[PDB]
Amino acid sequence: ILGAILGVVASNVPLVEEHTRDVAHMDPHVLLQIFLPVLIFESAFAMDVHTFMRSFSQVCILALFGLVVASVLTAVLAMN
Amino acid sequence: FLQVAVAGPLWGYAVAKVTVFFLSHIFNDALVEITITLAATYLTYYIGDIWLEVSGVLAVVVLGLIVNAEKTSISPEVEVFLHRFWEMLAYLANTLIFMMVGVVVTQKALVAVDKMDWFYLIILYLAITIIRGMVISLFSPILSRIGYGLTWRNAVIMT
Amino acid sequence: APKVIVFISGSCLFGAISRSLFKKLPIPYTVVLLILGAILGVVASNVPLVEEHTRDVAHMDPHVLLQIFLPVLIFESAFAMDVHTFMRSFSQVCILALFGLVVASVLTAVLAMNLFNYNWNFSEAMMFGAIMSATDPVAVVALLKDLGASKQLGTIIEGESLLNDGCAIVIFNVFMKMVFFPQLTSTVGQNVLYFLQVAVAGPLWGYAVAKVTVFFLSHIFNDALVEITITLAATYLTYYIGDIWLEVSGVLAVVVLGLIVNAEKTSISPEVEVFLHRFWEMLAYLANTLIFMMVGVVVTQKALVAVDKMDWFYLIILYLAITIIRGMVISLFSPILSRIGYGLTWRNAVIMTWGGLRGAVGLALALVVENLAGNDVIGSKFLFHTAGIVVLTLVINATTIQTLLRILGMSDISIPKRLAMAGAVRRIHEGQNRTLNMLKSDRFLADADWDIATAACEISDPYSADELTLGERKSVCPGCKAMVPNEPSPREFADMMEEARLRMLKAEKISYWKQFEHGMLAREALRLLVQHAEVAADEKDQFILVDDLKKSWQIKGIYPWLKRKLEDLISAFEVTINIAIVLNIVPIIMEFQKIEDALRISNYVFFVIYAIEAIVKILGSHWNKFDAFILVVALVDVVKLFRLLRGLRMLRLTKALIPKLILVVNGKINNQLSLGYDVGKGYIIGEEEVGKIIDRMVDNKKILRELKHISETGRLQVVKELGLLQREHPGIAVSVKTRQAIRTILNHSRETIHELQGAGLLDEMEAHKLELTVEIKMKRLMNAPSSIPPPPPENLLKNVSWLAGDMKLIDFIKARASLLHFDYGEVIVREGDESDGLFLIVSGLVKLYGKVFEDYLTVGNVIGEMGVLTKKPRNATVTCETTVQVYFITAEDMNIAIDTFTLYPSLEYRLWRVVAIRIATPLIMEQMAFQGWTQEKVKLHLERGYLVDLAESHFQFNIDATLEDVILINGTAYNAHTREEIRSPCLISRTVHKLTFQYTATEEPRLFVVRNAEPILDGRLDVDSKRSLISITEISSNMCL
Amino acid sequence: RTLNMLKSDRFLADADWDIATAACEISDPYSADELTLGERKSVCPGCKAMVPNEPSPREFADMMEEARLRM
Amino acid sequence: NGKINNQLSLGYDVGKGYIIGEEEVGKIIDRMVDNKKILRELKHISETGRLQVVKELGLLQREHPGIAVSVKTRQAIRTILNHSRETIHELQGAGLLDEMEAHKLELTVEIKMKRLMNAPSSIPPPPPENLLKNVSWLAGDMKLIDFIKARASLLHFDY
Amino acid sequence: VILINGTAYNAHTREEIRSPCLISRTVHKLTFQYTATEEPRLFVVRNAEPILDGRLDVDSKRSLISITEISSNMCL
Ligand SMILES: Nc1ncnc2c1ncn2[C@@H]1O[C@@H]2COP(=O)(O)O[C@H]2[C@H]1O
Repeated sequence: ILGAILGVVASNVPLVEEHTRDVAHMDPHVLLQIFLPVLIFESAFAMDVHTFMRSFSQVCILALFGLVVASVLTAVLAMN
Repeated sequence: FLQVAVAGPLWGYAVAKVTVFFLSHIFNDALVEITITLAATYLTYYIGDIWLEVSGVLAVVVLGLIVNAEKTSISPEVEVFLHRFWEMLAYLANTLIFMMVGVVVTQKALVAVDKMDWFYLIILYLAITIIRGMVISLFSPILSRIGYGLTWRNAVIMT
Repeated sequence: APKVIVFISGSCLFGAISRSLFKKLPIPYTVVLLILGAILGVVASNVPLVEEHTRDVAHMDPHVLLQIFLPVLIFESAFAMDVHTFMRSFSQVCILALFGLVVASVLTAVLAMNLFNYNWNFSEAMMFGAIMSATDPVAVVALLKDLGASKQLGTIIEGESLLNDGCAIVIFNVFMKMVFFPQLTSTVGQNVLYFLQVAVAGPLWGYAVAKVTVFFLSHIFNDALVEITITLAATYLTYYIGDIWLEVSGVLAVVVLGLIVNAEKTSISPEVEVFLHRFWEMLAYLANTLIFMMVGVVVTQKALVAVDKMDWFYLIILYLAITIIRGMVISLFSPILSRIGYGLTWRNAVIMTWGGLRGAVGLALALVVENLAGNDVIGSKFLFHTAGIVVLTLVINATTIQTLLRILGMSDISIPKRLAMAGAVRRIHEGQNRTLNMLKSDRFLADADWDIATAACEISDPYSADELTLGERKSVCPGCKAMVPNEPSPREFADMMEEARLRMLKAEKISYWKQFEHGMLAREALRLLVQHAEVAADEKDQFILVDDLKKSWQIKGIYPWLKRKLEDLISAFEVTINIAIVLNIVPIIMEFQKIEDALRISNYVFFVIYAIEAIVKILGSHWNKFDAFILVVALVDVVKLFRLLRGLRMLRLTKALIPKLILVVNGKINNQLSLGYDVGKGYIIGEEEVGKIIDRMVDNKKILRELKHISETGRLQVVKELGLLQREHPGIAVSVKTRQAIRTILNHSRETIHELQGAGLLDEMEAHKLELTVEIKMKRLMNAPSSIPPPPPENLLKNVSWLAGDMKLIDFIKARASLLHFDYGEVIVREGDESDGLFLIVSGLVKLYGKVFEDYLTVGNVIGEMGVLTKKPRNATVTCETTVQVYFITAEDMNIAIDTFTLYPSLEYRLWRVVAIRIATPLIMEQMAFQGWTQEKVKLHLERGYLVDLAESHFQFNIDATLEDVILINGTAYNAHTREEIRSPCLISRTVHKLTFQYTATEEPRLFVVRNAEPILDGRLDVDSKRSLISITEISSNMCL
Repeated sequence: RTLNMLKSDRFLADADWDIATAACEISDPYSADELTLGERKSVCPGCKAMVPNEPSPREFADMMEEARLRM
Repeated sequence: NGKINNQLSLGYDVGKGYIIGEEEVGKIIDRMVDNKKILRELKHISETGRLQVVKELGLLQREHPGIAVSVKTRQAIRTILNHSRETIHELQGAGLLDEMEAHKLELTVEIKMKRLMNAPSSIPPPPPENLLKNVSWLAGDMKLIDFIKARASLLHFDY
Repeated sequence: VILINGTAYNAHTREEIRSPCLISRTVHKLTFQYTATEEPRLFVVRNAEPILDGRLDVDSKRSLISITEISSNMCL
């Protein structure tokens, strides 16, 4: 909500337009290469790995195959 | 497909073993261990995604799981520092992503939106919840016959 | 695809390799980082992919380099400082850093102009001197902290380095604006205004944002990441807004902000505090590694293409002249710097001269000069000379400063430190041998390879005229190792007196450390106490004097005068009119189109003339008299229209802002009085402990009597001084005593939480929840009212220990009390009068004097309890020192109250419990002194006990194994052996099987026992209305199957 | 116990103890079940219930289950 | 050998935890259990479980000798270093050692613990001559060690 | 106090210590007796016990200077 308020202020005011233009209109690859390693490494590092590996088969089959079939179903839903 | 789905985790495993071996032989300097962890994460993702043309996300997944598995190779003060440091780094990344997303949504994405698009958003939310529930319900006969089966309450909470 | 990630992560890997491989070598890792940067730069000059990466990173913008790397380095230099020792020598560090930096920059500019063949003018040479003068010693500070004493020299060096870096970047920015980026002319008044703006509004902006950051950090509970991001964003926003938006020196702002945040570390949670220390250290390490790698790459790519043998000769002469100039600066300011509280010797001057290590700050300034100069040769010469001076200073000064600290005699380990380390190593070796002998006979770990175990568990001694001094120190001790009877000599008596004084001072230091580690003392009070102890130990055969301790709680200064003046100044409607004041204020800022909407309709008709003057002050002082002056000036209601609002706003806001200044002054007096109270309590508890352990240490009776006499005179003087300090400022003393009481209760509750966690009775998550609760309570205690008003004398009767919960007894005692007012009467209690009632002190400080026991009791202490309970003539004469107000409950009323209220725990039982605790603390403290018990631990162990009801025992008592200590309070008792009934109150010897009390003339001798502390814990709940208040009632832990 | 110790201290004796007891007030975070607790309280006739008796086979089974739970 | 070392360390820790827990719960069972018949039954089943786990751990020692010797050496070094750290904290808290010197000794024992973390996981079993040298009732007396070693008799009982 | 193998008489000598067990803390004194040769061992653990004066000695090369006689039991 605060980002939306700052964005409409930047759409009105030119100095906030300068700041959010230089930052929010960023390159995609630099956005991935900066923000994805931090989030992915913290998600992997905050895990309790003993209880994760004790139920690794169930988590693996659920995440992998449920993600595949949910992506397929969402694609069919979007197309239809 | 073989290159991505195999050499992602293999590259992550290799750099994770190298990082664990490097962290095991460091004594009485915390900052070396913290910078080794940070540079190992960023170099793993960059070299995997760009130089080796492989899935760098699975490499960081495998590297983080192995480093969290071998927490005994890190000193305990460095261990609790690394926990709080990666927590605040993820907090920084989430805050920056949400602020940038709000700015670009109300600057660019909100100029082309109709009442049909809002209706599609509502039906998309309902169908996403229904699809996730159907996925968990269809995989529930498989997921029940493991060492930790799913009840209906756990399935509802996961949905 | 950003190559900056490759260069940053490669620089981190190279820094890790440099730190790991150069642990043992005396060469710093920054020099080999520069060498690796040069190798990477020539590889990039050959190979095009490394050229791509180092082109995208090392050829960076100057302003982004400053705005990224300078706040981190400056904030870590300010935050790693020990701010108490920095502010104790702030004048010397300030004059040395400021004036020595100015004169060294001037001398380096003159040297550059006269020596260098490049035709630099005075502004470019002053930029060169500003870059060269900035010193960043970290290895010197680490070596001075590691090598025992001269910690104050290390703090002087670190504070001078921080202020020198800040002022160097300030004068560098001034002369860089004079040379490169503008060339604009200005008048003398604009130059004066610019100098005033920079050198004043830098620290003022830093102070303002630091106060805002501290106020924001004080009100954050149970989220660390918010505090860490608040610190980081405050630092970066302070530097950016100061440097860019306000056009002010942002470096001094970050210096002031870091010093204030390091000063108020109590507003941060301790886990967040240690995280912030390690996090800012890591950030400064990252910034240093990146700066050194980038500097090496750009030096070997751009700065090394224009360099001659004359330039190398100029580099060598520049290094020699820089060292000579710094030595001349320290020598010329040595007469000024000697006459401070910490003067400089010649060895400290030599260490400070040779400790001028050039760091990453000057390298960053040379980088921004070289990028600002463009294709001109001045930036190349600047970068080459700065890199050469950095390399030479790092290598030569680091290695020869280790050698010079060895040579000058400042690195030798002191004899008591060597003794303590050797004793600790011997104790660790004995404990390891006992653990090894225990483990060799274990069930499981019995067939282990014990040669490898003894090789691995081999922690050794770190330390592996003096002979004559040790010979004297060994001939001064003819102790248990040498059983030769003799008689003392006057030279031998003087040596014994000196040795006894040294042992007393050493044991006082041990007591101060014991107070700190369990926690009664603060850090600064402990530092002051051990400083006074070592000062007394060093000089002139004197003990720790009362005057140097008295300098801590002398509250007088600017703050009590300000408090008195503001309290003389003073004597939701007000909130509403203050809201109206601010709502009028913001139109004045908007005023200073339709002529601004008719000047916002004449300021909303002067806000309907201040809401008809707040309905004429809701139909109503001298404050209101000048408010009526503002009223009639508003009745006059374009210079007058502009002036009236500005005169209205501050004059109306003065009444609001005065009590906030009162609260600020009360907070400053609260801090100073807290320090004074902590120093006084530490000295009193240390003197009590060292008096309880002085009979074992001191053998000669005359020296024992002299030491006991001087110790008890010092103790009585400090006790009387603290009582008068309580009498001086009542509300602030009540606030600091309330804060200390809440902190003590919360610390003991946290100890109970850790005890119940470690005993297994509570799991880890629930113990973590309770620890979160008590930590939130402690941090909310940190931000407390510092001027808590004193309780009424009626409320002091409610919160006594011998009547706390019995409301009917409270009503009876409060109804039949008598508040007397003695003024220097000294006729409270006489030596032999009959008992006529109690005396509950509600004000003032009494003085006890009787059999020779001397003490100064205060508010809360009851006088007359022994005489009233035992029906005997009183013990000691109690006098009045400052207008004591007692609560005289008469003897007949006390007898009626004892006979009346007995269905509860009886009033006689409560009074006997209070006097039993008071008479039983010094006996247990005398017996268990050598086992390592403090007075607070002894009192808390005594508080668990209960008086034995002798009706069931029928005057025959048996000592079981459950009872840990038995103390007879009032009278005699026989036993099974019945050798002699015990005449005096004392602790019962634990060998005695039974006690046989006798019926005599009516005393009924009370005995006090403390049973030792005692996993099923079955409890019963009950459901209530709304099905949310379901709670366990009958916790038993004593059930059947 | 800490409050009763601190009320009779040399220094911290005139503090405002109402504010101290208000601040040091760490409370309980948690503020068919009735029949289950009734069984769990009828299974414990312990030191708070001093009634001599003799065991029953249903009582013996309940005592065995309670002893196993306590172990 | 490292993987078997980790699994055998987990098994030894589980067995030692159960044995020490059964010893403690047998020492505190007289107060908790009032009926003598149930007390005797619980003591009997507790002692049978304790004896079975003790025999299983002895056979586990007999299975892999070098790996068991390595994990017992690691546990012994860790126990001695933990008690030395407790002695350091005791000497610090009693005031006899200042904060910087206690920090130096804590740094030394932490460096020793982290070097213990990277240890040979297949330490060979000591010879039977070396087991006579490191007993508790003859440790330092070299002449007594020589006398007992000269006049010993190594027997080879087989069931 | 734990008597390891044998008997001892009390100062009250109500009944001599029959079995190896924890000798009670209430007993003032023990009177071990000479009998058929066992010589009954009693095991005692004394409670643990700040001046700590020690003597060094300078050796060759003036680097191995170390304290030898840590005593903590001296006179003035
Ligand atoms: N050594 C002491 N310690 C604490 N309080 C004392 C001591 N001596 C006297 N008092 C107090 O001073 C009072 C003087 O008269 P009482 O003997 O009636 O009761 C006495 C106690 O309350």
